[PDB]
Amino acid sequence: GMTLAKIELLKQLLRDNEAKTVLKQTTVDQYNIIRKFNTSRIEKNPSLRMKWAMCSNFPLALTKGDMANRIPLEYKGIQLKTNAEDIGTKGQMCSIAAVTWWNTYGPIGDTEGFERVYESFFLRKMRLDNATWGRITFGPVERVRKRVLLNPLTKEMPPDEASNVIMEILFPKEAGIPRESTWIHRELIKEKREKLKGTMITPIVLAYMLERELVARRRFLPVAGATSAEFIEMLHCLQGENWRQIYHPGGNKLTESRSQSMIVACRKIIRRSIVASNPLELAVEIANKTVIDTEPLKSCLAAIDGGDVACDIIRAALGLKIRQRQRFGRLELKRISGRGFKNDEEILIGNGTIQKIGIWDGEEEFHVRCGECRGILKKSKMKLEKLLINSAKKEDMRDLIILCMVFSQDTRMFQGVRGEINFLNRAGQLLSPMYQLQRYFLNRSNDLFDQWGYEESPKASELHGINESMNASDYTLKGVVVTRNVTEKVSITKNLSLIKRTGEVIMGANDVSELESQAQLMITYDTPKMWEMGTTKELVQNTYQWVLKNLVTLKAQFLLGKEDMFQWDAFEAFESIIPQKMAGQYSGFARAVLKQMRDQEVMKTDQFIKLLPFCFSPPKLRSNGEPYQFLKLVLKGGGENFIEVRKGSPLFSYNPQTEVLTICGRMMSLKGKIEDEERNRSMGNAVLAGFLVSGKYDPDLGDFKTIEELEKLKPGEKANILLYQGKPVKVVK
Amino acid sequence: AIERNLARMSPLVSVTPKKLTWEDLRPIGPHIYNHELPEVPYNAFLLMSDELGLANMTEGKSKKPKTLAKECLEKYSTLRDQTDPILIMKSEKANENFLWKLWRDCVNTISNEEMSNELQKTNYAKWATGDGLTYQKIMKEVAIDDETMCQEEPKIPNKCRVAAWVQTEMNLLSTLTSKRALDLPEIGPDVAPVEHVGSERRKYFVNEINYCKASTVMMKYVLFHTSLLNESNASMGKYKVIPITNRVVNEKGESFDMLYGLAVKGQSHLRGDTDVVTVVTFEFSSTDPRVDSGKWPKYTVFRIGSLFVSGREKSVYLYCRVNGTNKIQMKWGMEARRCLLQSMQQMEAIVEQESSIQGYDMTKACFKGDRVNSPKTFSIGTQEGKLVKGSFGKALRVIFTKCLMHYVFGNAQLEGFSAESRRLLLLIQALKDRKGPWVFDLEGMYSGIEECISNNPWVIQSAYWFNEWLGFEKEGSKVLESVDEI
Amino acid sequence: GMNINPYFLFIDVPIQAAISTTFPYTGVPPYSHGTGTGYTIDTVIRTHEYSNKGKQYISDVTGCTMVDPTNGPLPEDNEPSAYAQLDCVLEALDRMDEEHPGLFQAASQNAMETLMVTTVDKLTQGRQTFDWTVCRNQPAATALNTTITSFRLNDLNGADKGGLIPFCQDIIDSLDRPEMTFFSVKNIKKKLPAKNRKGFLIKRIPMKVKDKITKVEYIKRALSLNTMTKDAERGKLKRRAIATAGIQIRGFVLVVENLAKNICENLEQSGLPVGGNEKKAKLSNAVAKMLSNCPPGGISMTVTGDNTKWNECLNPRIFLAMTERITRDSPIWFRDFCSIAPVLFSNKIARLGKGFMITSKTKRLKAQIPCPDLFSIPLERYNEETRAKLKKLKPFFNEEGTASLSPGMMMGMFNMLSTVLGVAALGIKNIGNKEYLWDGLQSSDDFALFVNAKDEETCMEGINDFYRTCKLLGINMSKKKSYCNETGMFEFTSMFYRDGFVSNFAMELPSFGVAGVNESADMAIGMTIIKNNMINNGMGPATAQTAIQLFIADYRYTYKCHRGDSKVEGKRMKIIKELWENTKGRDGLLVADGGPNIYNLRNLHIPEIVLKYNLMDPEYKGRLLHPQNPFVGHLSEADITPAHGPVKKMDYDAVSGTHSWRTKRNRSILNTDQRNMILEEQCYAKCCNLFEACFNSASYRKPVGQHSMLEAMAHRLRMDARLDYESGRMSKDDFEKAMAHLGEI
RNA sequence: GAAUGCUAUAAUAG
RNA sequence: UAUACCUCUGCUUCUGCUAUU
RNA sequence: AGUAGUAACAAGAG
Repeated sequence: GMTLAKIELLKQLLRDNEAKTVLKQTTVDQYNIIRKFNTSRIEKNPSLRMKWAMCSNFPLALTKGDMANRIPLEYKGIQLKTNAEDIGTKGQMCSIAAVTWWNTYGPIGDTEGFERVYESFFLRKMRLDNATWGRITFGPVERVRKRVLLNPLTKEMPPDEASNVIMEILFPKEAGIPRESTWIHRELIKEKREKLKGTMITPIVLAYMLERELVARRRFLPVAGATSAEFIEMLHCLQGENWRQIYHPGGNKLTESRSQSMIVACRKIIRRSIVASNPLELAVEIANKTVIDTEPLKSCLAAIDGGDVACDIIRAALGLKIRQRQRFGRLELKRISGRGFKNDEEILIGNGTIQKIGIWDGEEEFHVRCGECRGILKKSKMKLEKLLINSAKKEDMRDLIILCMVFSQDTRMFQGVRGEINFLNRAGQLLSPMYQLQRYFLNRSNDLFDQWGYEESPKASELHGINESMNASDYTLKGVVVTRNVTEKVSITKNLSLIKRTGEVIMGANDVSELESQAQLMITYDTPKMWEMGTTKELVQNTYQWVLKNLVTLKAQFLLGKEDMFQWDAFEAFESIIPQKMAGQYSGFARAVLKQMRDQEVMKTDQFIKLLPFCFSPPKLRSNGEPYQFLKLVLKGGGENFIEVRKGSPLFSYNPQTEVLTICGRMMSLKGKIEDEERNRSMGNAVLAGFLVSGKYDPDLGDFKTIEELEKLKPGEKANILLYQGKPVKVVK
Repeated sequence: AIERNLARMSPLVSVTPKKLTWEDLRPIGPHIYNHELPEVPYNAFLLMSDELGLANMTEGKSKKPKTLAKECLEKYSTLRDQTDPILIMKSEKANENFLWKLWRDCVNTISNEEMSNELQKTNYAKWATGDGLTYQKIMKEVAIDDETMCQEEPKIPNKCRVAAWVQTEMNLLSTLTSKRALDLPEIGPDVAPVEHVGSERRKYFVNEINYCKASTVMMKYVLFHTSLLNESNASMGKYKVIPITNRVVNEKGESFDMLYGLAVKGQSHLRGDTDVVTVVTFEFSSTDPRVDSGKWPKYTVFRIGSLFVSGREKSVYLYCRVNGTNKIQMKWGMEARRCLLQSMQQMEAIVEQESSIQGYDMTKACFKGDRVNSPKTFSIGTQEGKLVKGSFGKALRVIFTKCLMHYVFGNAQLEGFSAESRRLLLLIQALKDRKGPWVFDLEGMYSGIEECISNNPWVIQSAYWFNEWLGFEKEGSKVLESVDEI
Repeated sequence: GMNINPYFLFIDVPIQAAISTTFPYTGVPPYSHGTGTGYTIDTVIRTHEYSNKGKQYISDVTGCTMVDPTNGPLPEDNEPSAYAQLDCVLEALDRMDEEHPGLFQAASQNAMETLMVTTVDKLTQGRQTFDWTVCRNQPAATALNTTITSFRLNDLNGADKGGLIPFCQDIIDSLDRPEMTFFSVKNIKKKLPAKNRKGFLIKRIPMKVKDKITKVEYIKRALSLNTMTKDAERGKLKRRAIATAGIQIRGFVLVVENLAKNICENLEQSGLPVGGNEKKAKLSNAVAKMLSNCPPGGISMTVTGDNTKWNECLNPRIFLAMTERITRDSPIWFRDFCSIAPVLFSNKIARLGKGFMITSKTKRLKAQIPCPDLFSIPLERYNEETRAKLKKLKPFFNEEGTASLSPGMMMGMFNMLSTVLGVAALGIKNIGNKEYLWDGLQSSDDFALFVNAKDEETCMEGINDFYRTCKLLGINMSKKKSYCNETGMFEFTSMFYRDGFVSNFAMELPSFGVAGVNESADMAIGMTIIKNNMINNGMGPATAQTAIQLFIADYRYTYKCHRGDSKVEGKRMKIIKELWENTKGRDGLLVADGGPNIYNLRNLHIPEIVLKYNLMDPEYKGRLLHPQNPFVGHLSEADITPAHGPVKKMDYDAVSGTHSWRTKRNRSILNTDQRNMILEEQCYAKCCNLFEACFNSASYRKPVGQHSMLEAMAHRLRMDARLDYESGRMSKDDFEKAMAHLGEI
């Protein structure tokens, strides 16, 4: 019965006419202004002020209470506290020795439900404690800066939803309007309220602790193949720029996080296997030794029922039943008839902008599902043909309709985009348009339905239509029907295609997604040369390192047998980071320059090193025999993932002065591994295939010629070329 | 409109661009080479390479600063007892009689059997700590009527020339000793291989610095500033003698206490952070101040005896200086330990870089060298106009030493120089990278760098070293002049 | 001998790679001393120096000497110009609007919708604000309170409605009041009985008195800016002046900034408001595309740029134009709302500060001359430097000791909007369809212009044009600081690009110290900084492990809490050593209790209490985590009502224990006449605490209601009592008193 | 095979 | 003046905006 | 004196 006291203390307070008027005039809103009212300035140098203050006699202020009085004035000739009261706490000031006294000879309080209150932190420690550390590995790591979750949540909610859930637990009376969110987390509230029931910790602390494990802490971090929160929390020990440490958290790991990481692995395997002769051979080699956190990939694919084309391809490659089951966030499909042909086109959206989306051609039928609700969907290129659905939850039925309409990529659905939609984030990174459109129309459904159309309902046996309200109605949306009703052997080609017993194909290596994304869990490849499924810059650096390592042998062997040492496992891996549609031509160019050095004697060891890896892909010359010429060699990834022919590039550059080679910001020395005559020996010779230097810039010849203009010269014709800035060179064909 | 305005705008408005050539980069701060200017004087708080600590081998477990200073002087009684002022050097506005009286007061007070280290406010101690030297406040009304009361012309830092002792400090502080000072506390046991790599990597990095001269000097500054702050707040109104003390460990693993001298702390009623508290220092040294006389105009020196430096009987002097710190400098002194981090990280970067290239841990390889790789070397300095290389360990220590000097000579002059020079450093890297750089107003760029060079020993020597290094790069560039030139 | 040179590292390692070694951040940052009047007067002189050729006129509102550079004569030299042409700005804005279609209205919408929801308490979060009632700086939260209390006296109750809009309406309305009245406290002696010889005691009680000011005197105060000097400004020789603005002006700045932020977020070349990793990502992505999209057989160049006299030249009247253009399709009220903040800045007045101190070396006397009495003594008295300043100040000086400052943005709180003006310049791209093409990045005054062209000679012709363009917007590119080179390496906001943004561990080294919050908090911060630096700032595992060591040392010295087994003599150490001997589970003792450090790389993220909880002693943990310990201060029930501060949400994870204490408040206030404010503080604190006792949720979430605080408190207690009676918690005798006492309200 | 966007007392940056 | 060899004080002697959140 | 450096502290107040 604290009520009585409060009421009486109000009467005490209301005697003071200053307080009386404050309470009368100051609104409940304005509490937030007067609470923050203070006299003092903001301490700009607290590090200093603290260091200084700790040398004083009584720096700390107790709270005026009976407990404060359990501390003695002094202990064995040490002034623990003073009689003088603090301005703030209105309680006796004390020394830091007071704290130490309390902790040594103070009263022993009750710590009941402490581990329940601070469970969040104990789990954090438990995950470290019940962990297993693998091996540290030294080698280039391409870290990507992505927005990730810092701490594992018990259940994720928006701030507002979380705030109301927290209110229901701690402060039921001052909750306000009951939101539907209250009912959704009914078990969580009930659970938490029972666990925190036995406690003597301040409610404001309990509030922020629950907030810590409900509100999401999602911030940008440099990551490399580990997005899961339980990994992120240990990000400092996971890797650096030039090293990587294997780490397995404790407790549990989510099946969805297993699923999405499983996909990434399968895609990486396929993306590398494609380039090898007999891809299935290499695919199998890797997949068996591919581990996800601690669970093998083969085991993962068996256990998990889901995944994309890549998962099924590898499943077939291993010898496991392929699942035609797909996912689109909340929607789960399983194809029965049709064939998907994804193709990038410029879609114009309702608001009045153009976005590059992949559209799927052909007539297809799937078994759509959303929780308790089920159905069958028939679609075509940017049009929903027909959609049969079941009858279950009113809200679950409502979602499936929206999901299926979006999944269809209907021209109507794109035209109903009215508002602010973001396909590019604040840091100018891509957001998946189809998954963004899924989130948008899941909220604003009223606009979608109106911009779609309506028609007469079906008049069949068990077929009766539903309208906007999601009840049985005469009007229904164009291609919507509600009903009362709810394994074949495959083989895989060595070239990675799933052929049926008849002969028609279900999937191919060409059908998997090109996108490379950060795995949720840590992918390990338990094979030597695991780097092969790395990033562009990882593969690029390791290759050129392997060239330098064996430069003694590779350069010598080249001067004997021509094409004996062009086929190497490093250069195979290196091909998989080259755009396939330009790989052939690069090899045609590189080999032609390589041989040109050997034959005509005009060598260049850095240029040898630079181009040698490109000489793997079977060459592809022009129609007139002469190879393709190039200024730069563009590779998979960002605009800075390119090699230069004449100049240095962000990936590769040589400093003759220091004889230092710079590969992806790492500095290697070519001192000792360089010829004496090579110093003054110009680069002009090893820059264009079937071209050699004659003299210097001749103004009579005119300006510098492009790739084209040089390619369109008759053997014997001279020309002007610019290698890097301020270095003209006159060259013949 | 833009096009129209651009047309009618005067051509005199332009960036006036020019392509940078090595020849355009003249030496920064030409005045520092002019002999007419005075040799930049030593102006640190404590001595560094000129230091001398009286070694008192202790039980190993700690004791009171008065007690350890007493027992340390008890050991070296011949120095402690010397009561005859044999004056060598005398600072212009100093007082030989007072300073010596003060020294003796310190020695006597520290040696007595009392608990307190308070000094009575004598005629000499009052002069020494600048007693009652603050001007009295008066009303504006009275000040306005007084014609003789004026706003004083701001005192500007005087211009100085290059001094060899700065070079010599860097040279000596870098070098290895047998003595370990650092007080690095315990850590949790290793589990993760990262931690195991880190620990083994520490054994190389930490030791290399810990076993150098610069390391002790730092710890001296830290530990002194630590107690000097504690006295300043606790004993505001008391003149107090504070021993310049430090703990050292030799190869055999024995704890020696090092008494480098005694200091006295004036009244320390510090409201503001910038508010000054006068500290008069008395420091032991084997350095003969007659040698480099232009280095010690701020100091007053007394020959106080002799000691065995090895087989040689070196004479022991006593450097006496009135100094001053404020609430900030003392705090930054206690946070000087972080000099280790700036120096360690930078060199660890190299190890980690090299490690990715080779595929294994290149820590042990870079210092010593292993079966595969021979040890890493760095262009370290010069010897009669010819570049010289040095160890990874040497290169490490130079950076650590450099970082300590950033603290020790840390003011607005250094900030300004370091920032504006970084601008010019990058232009050189462009020329090195052959990324043909352009400039708009080079003189203006220089101005900002050159105006910062006044009376900072570190800035002045950095301006020298920059000019030296520039000349060598300017030579190295030549190699690239004729490349792919037919 | 062998003479070591540290610059010889740059032979073996490129500058960018080891840029860390060029930041001396183990050194002391520059601090100012005494007065900022010298530094302020300079700003005032220069600002008008760059606008002196514009339209000079007298304000018929304040009587001040207003100067207007806009639409002025174009410069004849490279000296800083503020003579920005409106048409050139509007064109640049149009170009921006074309290439970013329907962004202005999109931002104006969101900004407008934001304003509607925005409460007044939004103004209670901005350090020291100028309080016009007392003509000195106060905490933001108090500055608002003082204004609200004063507004009520003049019949202005817009603040009571809760939203920012009606409060803002009151601010612009308050300018129309003929006289403004405000409370200012005076002390009063009063006899009070006591166990004294004479049997009484005199005590000084404060009482609020209503002071008046005229229409003009209030306006000037509303337009006033308090001036200081920027302390701890790194990498700069000579000091610079800054300014804090009034609560009146801060209300309108919020919207204009919010508007500009919305625009910036959706701009390709904006460094704001993105920060850290998000920024690095954006700029890394941006550099890649602008790099690769260069014409083949051409030269891409990067001008590492910097704008000198940024705030001094940029004019409010241009910022007014910017709002009018951006709010094209917004309703008339919102167009007018946004227009106020620029208008106020265009008529702003600068307070000159503390004044100058005059001395006599012979007499050893010093005295501060206030700014009103600055021209009291002859100018022969002042030093040569100051003498000239005062002469040049004269035509802008106000006799009450202020300065008219129509041009410039002295306070500079249009970071976003000034960035937009910059981006708009980068938006031009080309002039007269020449053989170049420019596009850059912009973080306020710092910019990085890329130029793709045929030859470097042509690139220069483009940079020359970009330079000349900026001059038309009132943006002056520093010729002295800015430099140019072939693309691959540049500097932007002290982020150093060399085929990728390099690591620069030195910059944020000063964060490795003891934070100065308290023992429990600083430990977490310490280990969190180390953890975060291992990630972002590329600190290796050796340096990281040492970073722990060096921290623990600092911590053990600062909080004088060395290891219990150590023999380091001290006052706190005496009890620590007893605790060491008493305790069995010494591995469970925290470091601050003289316990051993068990932190390593792997467990930086875990609280020390939670790490050691399981290996603590039951008596020790009970003491350490006592739920009614007096060091932290809990709740409860007699009359516990101290000056409590609202408990914030901090990022560091730490447990509430005895080491989570608070320091005693600086007692300098007890000498000065500001004494009185303590009672005012404790008065509010009395109310707020009882209100918190009534509504426990008020601590967690902001309570809402335009009704009276007393009204709310009454009803809740009435309900509580009624239910407590019927339930059987409260007795009849108590319930009699309950309803009786509540009846008296 | 995507997301989920915010708000500290330190430090750094502008 | 007096109490005063007493008493009180040690960021408050004007420390801004914005981003990393 | 000294700290220091474009202006201060070298105690301030009843």
